[PDB]
Amino acid sequence: KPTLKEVVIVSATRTPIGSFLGSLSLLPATKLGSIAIQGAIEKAGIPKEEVKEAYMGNVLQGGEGQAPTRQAVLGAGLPISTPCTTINKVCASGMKAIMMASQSLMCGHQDVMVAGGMESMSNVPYVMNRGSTPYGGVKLEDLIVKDGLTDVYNKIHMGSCAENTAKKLNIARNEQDAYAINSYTRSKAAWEAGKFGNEVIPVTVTVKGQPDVVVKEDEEYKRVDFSKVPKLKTVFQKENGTVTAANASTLNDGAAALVLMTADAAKRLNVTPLARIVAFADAAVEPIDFPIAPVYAASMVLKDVGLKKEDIAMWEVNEAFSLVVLANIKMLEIDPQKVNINGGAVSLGHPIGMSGARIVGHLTHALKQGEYGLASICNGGGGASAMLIQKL
Amino acid sequence: SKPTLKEVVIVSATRTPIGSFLGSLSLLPATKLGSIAIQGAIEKAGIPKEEVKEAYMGNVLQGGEGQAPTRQAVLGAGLPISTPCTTINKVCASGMKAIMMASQSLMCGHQDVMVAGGMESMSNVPYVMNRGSTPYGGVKLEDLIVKDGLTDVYNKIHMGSCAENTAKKLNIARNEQDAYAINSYTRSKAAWEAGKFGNEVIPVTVTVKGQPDVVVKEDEEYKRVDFSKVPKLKTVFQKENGTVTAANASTLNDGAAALVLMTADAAKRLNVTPLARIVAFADAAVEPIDFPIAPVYAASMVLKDVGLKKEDIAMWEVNEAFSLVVLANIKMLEIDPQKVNINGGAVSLGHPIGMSGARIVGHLTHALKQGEYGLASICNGGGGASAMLIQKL
Amino acid sequence: PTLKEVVIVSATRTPIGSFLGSLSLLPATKLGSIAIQGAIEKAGIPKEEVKEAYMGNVLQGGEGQAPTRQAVLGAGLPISTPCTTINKVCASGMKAIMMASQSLMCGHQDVMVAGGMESMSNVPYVMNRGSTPYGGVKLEDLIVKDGLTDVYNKIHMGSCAENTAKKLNIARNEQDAYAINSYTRSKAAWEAGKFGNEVIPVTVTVKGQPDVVVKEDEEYKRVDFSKVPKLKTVFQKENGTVTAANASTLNDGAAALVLMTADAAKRLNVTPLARIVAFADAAVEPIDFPIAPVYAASMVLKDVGLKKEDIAMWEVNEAFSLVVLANIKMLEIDPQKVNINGGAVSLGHPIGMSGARIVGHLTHALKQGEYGLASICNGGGGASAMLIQKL
Amino acid sequence: PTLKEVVIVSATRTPIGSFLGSLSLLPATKLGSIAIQGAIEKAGIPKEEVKEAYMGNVLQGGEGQAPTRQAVLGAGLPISTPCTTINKVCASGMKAIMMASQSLMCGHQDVMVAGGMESMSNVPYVMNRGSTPYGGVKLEDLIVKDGLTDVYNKIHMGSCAENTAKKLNIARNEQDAYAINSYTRSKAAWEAGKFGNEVIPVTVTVKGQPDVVVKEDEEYKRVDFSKVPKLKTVFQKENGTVTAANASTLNDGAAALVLMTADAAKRLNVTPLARIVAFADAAVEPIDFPIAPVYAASMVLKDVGLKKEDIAMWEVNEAFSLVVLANIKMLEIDPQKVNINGGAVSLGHPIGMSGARIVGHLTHALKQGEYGLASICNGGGGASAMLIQKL
Ligand SMILES: [Cl-]
Ligand SMILES: [Cl-]
Ligand SMILES: [Cl-]
Ligand SMILES: [Cl-]
Ligand SMILES: [K+]
Ligand SMILES: [K+]
Ligand SMILES: [K+]
Ligand SMILES: [K+]
Repeated sequence: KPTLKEVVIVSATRTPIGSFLGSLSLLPATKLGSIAIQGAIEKAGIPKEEVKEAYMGNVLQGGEGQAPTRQAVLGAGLPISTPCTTINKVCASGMKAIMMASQSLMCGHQDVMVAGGMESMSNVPYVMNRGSTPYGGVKLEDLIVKDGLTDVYNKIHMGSCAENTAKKLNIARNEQDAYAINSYTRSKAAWEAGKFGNEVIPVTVTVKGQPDVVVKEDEEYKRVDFSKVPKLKTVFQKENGTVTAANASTLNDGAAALVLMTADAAKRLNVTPLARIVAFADAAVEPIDFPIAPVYAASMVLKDVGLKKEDIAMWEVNEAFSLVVLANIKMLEIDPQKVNINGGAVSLGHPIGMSGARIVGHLTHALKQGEYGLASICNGGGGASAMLIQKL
Repeated sequence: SKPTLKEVVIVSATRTPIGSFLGSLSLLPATKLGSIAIQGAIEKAGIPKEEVKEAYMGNVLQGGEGQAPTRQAVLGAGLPISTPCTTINKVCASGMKAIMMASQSLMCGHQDVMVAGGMESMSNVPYVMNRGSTPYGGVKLEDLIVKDGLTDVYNKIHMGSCAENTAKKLNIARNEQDAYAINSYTRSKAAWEAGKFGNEVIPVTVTVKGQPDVVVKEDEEYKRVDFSKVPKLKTVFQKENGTVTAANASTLNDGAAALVLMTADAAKRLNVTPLARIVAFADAAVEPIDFPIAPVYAASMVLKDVGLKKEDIAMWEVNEAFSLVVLANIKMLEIDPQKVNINGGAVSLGHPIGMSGARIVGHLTHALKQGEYGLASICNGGGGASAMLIQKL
Repeated sequence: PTLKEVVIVSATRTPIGSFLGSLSLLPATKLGSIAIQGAIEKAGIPKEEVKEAYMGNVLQGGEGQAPTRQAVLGAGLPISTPCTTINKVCASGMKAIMMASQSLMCGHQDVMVAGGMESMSNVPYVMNRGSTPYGGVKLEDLIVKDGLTDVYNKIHMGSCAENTAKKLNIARNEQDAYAINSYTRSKAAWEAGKFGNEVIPVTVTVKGQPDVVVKEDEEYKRVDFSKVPKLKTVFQKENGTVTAANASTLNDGAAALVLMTADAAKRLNVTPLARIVAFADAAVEPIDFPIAPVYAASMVLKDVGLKKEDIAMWEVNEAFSLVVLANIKMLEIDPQKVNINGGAVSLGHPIGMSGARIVGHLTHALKQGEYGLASICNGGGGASAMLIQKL
Repeated sequence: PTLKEVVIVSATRTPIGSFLGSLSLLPATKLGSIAIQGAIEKAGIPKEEVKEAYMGNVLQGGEGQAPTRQAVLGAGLPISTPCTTINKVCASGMKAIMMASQSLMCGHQDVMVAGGMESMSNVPYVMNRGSTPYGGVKLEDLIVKDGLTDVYNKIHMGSCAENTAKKLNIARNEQDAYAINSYTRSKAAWEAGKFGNEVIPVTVTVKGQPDVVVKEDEEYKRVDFSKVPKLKTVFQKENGTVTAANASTLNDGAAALVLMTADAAKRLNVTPLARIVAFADAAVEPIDFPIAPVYAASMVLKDVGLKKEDIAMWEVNEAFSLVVLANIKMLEIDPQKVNINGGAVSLGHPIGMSGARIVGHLTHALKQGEYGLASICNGGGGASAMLIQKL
């Protein structure tokens, strides 16, 4: 069995998450990426020159220009000698980036890296095929819908795949609506309690001839009306539906970044690590059955390390849909009071390439010394990633 | 202290033919070419499809391909639904970077068998229109090949225009570039007529309803040349004192490559004969405009890491993004030209950008003799390069 | 003053090209210049004698500012020539001649050019001004949107024809027989050289290519009679009657006439071809456009006290085979006197041009003393008609 | 038969809305229906008496089949009403009234509606038919391509205007003073209730929100006199004079007039507002469009045998402040008689409508027996002019 370098997280920072066409919509994903990368190096207390390589998750790259990760990195003022790779595992991209960076560090191939995710759904373009215009016209397709939200094999929206799981596991509209209100409640309380003080950095939006706007908290959690929640119409299934706009995640803009290093490099640089990356895994199922893939990924991680579900102090199961979280709670049989305790994607929003990084960053700050955190995240195609960390 | 890692071997390397832009393979999406190459490689390796645990594919222009390009390629090759997939974008270096990242996973003992490679259908890359309000006076529809593929962000100019900068700096003139180009076409033709791609390339059946089937069995781009016209062509990337032409630059193309990678232990367990050993690899980056020299630094890093000398390398694959790039690498490293790009390269064979990094590694795997060392390097937009060293078993 | 008598001095046209075919490289305005220059030449007058110009042109999007001004200046007419572009859909080319005649009748001008032009090959697609809707953006075809869709009923012109086929009991086999007869007559007239004075050749010039001379209508050769009764009914899948073969096609072309008062014709000593006797517009319920030409033609006959039997030649624009059969059925006229040298089903239908072409064709084909009546339906339920007498 | 006398019985218009402003949810044809129905109600005649309709409309792309027919049927006029859409660029609304007057004069109809309509807010973008070129393409704005760019010089109308500014020595400060004058006259006319009989209100209804009643022109309030001299000369960088403030703006609106023969007005017991005396078109070098209205007006005066002093009020369309000043200078007329209640620079310029608006304004503002002269330049180097006398 290989003898590997130990991998630690020294910082984890993110921009606030902006609403679709909302507060951060004038900023390209690469600029949000630059902001999170700069913030994370500042918080790590290290020279920018120490960062050897960068990986960033980013699902909808069309129209962002050549090499998005290179743009974010050079935009953050890191050396032109820094190699860059952009990662796409759909909704899992931000986590898979951290995983792959960890593997490089484990091998001794680099001693310090930046890893995370970025997405500007506000700036995702429409496409027109190459070739000749057909008589009678054409619809130009929305890349959010075509590349981001539509299952290739079933030719249906992610939300309609979720209805499939709602059926099999008997997870009703009222249960999903209750989970959703719970998420919005938890997000608000966390923000009010100042729980994001270290994690989130403000972004100043500048427009020539107009006043500056400082965006210092997540935009999405205030965009709800609890009285309307149970009256909303089910968009992805008109007949016997359970998923709505309120209980599903939303379209958003944001970036997150982590400074990762070997335990050795943390010592050399006289920095105090926050958590240790212990294990991680990918699992896959039938594409339509993506909501349950995180069950299997999580069990793999637990089994690999020889821990039991009860050993986990804090769970982050990405809230792609309220259904997804409930499906995981049911199948794993874990205590819901330990799941997504400070809100999640249903109320905070889902910039798809960054969510995987955000949830790992959140565990890092929220866990108490010695406690174990497990983050898992489903993705388009029938996949999931999961990661176990231990607070230091 | 250095970690103790698993040994990684190449068990098979397989590719589609490379088709010209809007040419013989243009009806097929990148993901389908991926599925063909992936199935090719599995079959050639003689293992059951269920043995492959995970897949990484390079793919630069993913717009309009649909959700999860790599997952599409993998499921379309009939691999299990249990197989995790990730799509890699290091621009021109993507196909090699996929192999490198897969290798690191194997080294860590996180997987025992994986497929890695690259795929690109430049014929099928779309145009984009921005979200929002239509601006008075007009709306632009940008070409994603130009916008995401070939334009340097920082300098706001084409790759070939950046290339002119290195041509200038190292005094590499039009004639040498043209000579290299003709050399590339010559080698390609020779190799194809000699049957040197007999175990490397698998043929493609193109089916159209009503139409007779087309069987594409060889690379398309190398026949598209006229040596007498080469010196006459205009330098399309710079008005004053140009050297880069369509003839001596790589072309836009479609194709896919896939490699089956495993640990030494897994190759024993499955009773397969490994082709090559993956020894070392590196990434380097310089000023974005200076991308032609990045492979020099990456190659040096690899040699220095393994403690080998340039003279120890039996065969070099320096990606022929531009004739210029190969010449500059030959110059700075002072290696023997007769050992470089022996059976052609991207100037004559084509450059489906996400595929090329995987192709050249796959080529060394088949070309090297028992015990020989091969080094492959590749520049990428933004100022980067990847390099890989292998040894034939 | 008293109303002036109006004469046709010349009438000229380009060949009609197929959709994306022989003339597709030329904009409508350029075809217009070609027709206008040819008509002035045939008239035997200086370009400076032309006082004002009206051209029909339905699909003007993307043609640039003032299409008729472009056609006129492109033909080398004086910068002092006022220009107006006319849109009465399919009736545009005839309506331009009617309005110009009215100006001449008033003594407001003495010599004018009038006609029509269309390049359906070059009609663009449109995108709405505003915010791109989530989920996709629709690019509509102006041919379909402005040219061929009825506003009120939300159906294609071909579906309106199906509606008349139902009401008047005009079957598929009857429409197919008419169409084959149109193709047959077009070919016979070309072979007999009957367009030698009407049509002028067009030279298509491409940088680094050899010149191509287009000398004859393209559309009429594009047919297979054995396949006609097998074609799908595209506007109505169940129990349909209208097909691509028996409907008119999308096309490119221009036509132009030189019109004068009787006084100016005498002053300039030209030999007039025909006198303009009378003209009229009629309109009916939008879906019923195929029958509007019946009322328009009846109006002109009544106005001058002539009976249907007094007419030597009828030009009833062949928008669909259905339209001509409906007109013959309602008017009870001799089919052997209708569209004798083919029409739009086999020659094509550049919509803004056809109304002018059919008037011009009568001017060449009628024998001295004979009356010709031209009528043409238009989208929205309209029709125009004109009666001329050969001099 | 002798020429018939033509009278204006009513003249009505919508408010003019700003680009993407108060009326931007309404299609041009809907504004046309509103103005047409208003004009007929004001005339006090049965709607069935209206025999035919012509409407000016420059930017017809994407409005659907037969825009005039849509306006007409949408106003509830009979389906027996023939319809034609007129395009003489900026002159279209006047040219429609002129052409309709010619039909009446000939005795071809006894009652017509004529006017103009434009919704610049709803003008689309175009993409060429064919295969997309490697490297991408710019979808063109039809307002720019078809409305405002001179074909021959390949520059904006605003840049063509600079040529005349240079030639006649009309400086920036003088153009700015004229512009401020127009805004001032517009406000004062609105405050004095001068449009009470001319303008009808429009109610804009949206599902799930309250009605908005648009009762006055929107444009003249969008100004700050202190900023007028600080604006950039956007049509010519060096030695420029034309700005966004001293040029007309992009707007939405429609206007319609009811026209009759004197005999028809007698038969229907209608008291007409004004008599149409004479009209003319002139044309010069396309770049020199601002001076064409001088020649068109002189033609009309010379035709009728009036001197400039005989004219009580002038409407010279304010396409640019530059145009009005060039006209005042060349004709040597009292500026206090010119565009008395504002004009296009401050009220806006829905291009197909303005030529009709200015004739309708004279019809209301003139005192009994007084002569008014309206003139309007158009892209391509044209102008139309019309003389009326108040009854
Ligand atoms: Cl996956
Ligand atoms: Cl890089
Ligand atoms: Cl009509
Ligand atoms: Cl004109
Ligand atoms: K929600
Ligand atoms: K080449
Ligand atoms: K046909
Ligand atoms: K203004």
